[PDB]
Amino acid sequence: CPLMVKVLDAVRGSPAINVAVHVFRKAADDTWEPFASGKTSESGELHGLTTEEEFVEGIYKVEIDTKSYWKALGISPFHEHAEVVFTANDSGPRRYTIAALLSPYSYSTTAVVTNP
Amino acid sequence: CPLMVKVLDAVRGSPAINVAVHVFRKAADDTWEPFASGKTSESGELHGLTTEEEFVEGIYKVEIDTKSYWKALGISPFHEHAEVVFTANDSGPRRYTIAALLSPYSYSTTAVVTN
Amino acid sequence: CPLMVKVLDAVRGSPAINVAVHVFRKAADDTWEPFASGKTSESGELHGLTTEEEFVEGIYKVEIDTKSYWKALGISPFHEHAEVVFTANDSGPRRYTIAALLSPYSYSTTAVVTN
Amino acid sequence: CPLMVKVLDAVRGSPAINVAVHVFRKAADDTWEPFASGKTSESGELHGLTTEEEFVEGIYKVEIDTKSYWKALGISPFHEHAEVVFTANDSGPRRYTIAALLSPYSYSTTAVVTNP
Ligand SMILES: Oc1c(I)cc(-c2nc3cccc(Cl)c3o2)cc1I
Ligand SMILES: Oc1c(I)cc(-c2nc3cccc(Cl)c3o2)cc1I
Repeated sequence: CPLMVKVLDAVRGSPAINVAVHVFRKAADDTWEPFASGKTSESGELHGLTTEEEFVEGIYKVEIDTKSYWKALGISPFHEHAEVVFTANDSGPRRYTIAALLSPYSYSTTAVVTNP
Repeated sequence: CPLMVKVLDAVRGSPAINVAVHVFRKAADDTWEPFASGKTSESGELHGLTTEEEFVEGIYKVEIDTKSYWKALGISPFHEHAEVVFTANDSGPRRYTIAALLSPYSYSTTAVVTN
Repeated sequence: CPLMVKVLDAVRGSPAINVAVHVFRKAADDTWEPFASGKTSESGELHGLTTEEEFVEGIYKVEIDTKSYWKALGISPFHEHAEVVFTANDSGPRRYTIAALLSPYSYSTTAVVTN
Repeated sequence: CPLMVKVLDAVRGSPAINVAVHVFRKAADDTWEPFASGKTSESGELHGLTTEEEFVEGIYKVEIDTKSYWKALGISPFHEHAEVVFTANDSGPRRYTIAALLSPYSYSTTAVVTNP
């Protein structure tokens, strides 16, 4: 699995479950093309977005639908979404974990990048 | 001043100076139109981006050019930029400060919304 | 003013007001001796804790009473407090700002060290 | 496993390996008593600190030796350590993950708390 996402909730001290995530890849014509999407599991994790073959070099955007998450919990949050934009596989194939820690008016994100 | 940005460096423990910041407002066709930009000051702050009259309700995006900042420091970054996207609302407090704390492979952002 | 503290609330998007803050300096016997304290202001800031003459090199601890803050808001917190422990050094910049961004089950802290 | 720690490095985008961690429990006499210690693995994780039987209610301090970590990487960091202090098992037994994301002049921490 070369691209996985993990989302945590800093209010409840839990995984952030059922969070929608959309991944896009920047095209030759400089638009964002749909790449993959899914929702986080009970563990806050989203696996199985892509494959090593399909996940070629490029600029990727991971959009995490944080606003829907908070509204379902009764909270009107600040952000529309959290977006993580990065170049992938520029130094050969890597495995990427995109982590995000959510609060109503804040988020933090980090990457864990490993060499297969 | 209804919209301020503050950028800090978690590696050096300092303001993040000379970081380019672009603000966009979402148009009716759902594209992003340029709205304001500047470079952070010696204190990591960017003031004067807009005015109360111009900063009407809507969806805005603040894009912070983190990659160029790290590159200037000789350090390999992960992200192309940090994007903060939010709705401006007239119901709440009048002043938005968008703060970002930068590391090469990570950033944290918060909003401080006051009167 | 060589030591400032700023505390922000990641739930409300605001300064964290009326948060108790205690500073301690590590003694030769390795116990913590009280040094300064106060409550954050309406802007989430606490100034005037010490002076340049008093703030000599050594190990200091800044304890932020996060639990009482959340309790006052009716929200169950995880931590008893947030502790920031560091060495003050004369070689570097003169002004330390300890910033903390608070959530019920999480906090982030950074140092901004300037002239 | 009722108490585990995970440490990540926000400079390198990797686990924080070989990080020393000391856990203390507040005694009846209000001192900090040693409870358990270990080091993070290649995955940035520390498991096996304690057992469900031993991990009774109390106030616990997890001290993560961040300064040694950064100095080994050639960096002179701000903090002496990162300390996470919390009451455990007050609403019955729980499993706790203490996560920390490290930078030279900053850290973030969160808890993931689950009911067995
Ligand atoms: O004036 C200030 C403002 I506004 C914000 C910060 C701040 N400290 C942070 C620590 C972690 C994450 C984030 Cl976003 C943070 O923002 C500090 C100062 I000084
Ligand atoms: O398995 C994981 C666990 I548990 C925690 C995180 C985590 N990502 C963070 C980003 C910012 C701040 C903090 Cl404390 C974070 O904690 C990541 C993974 I992968």
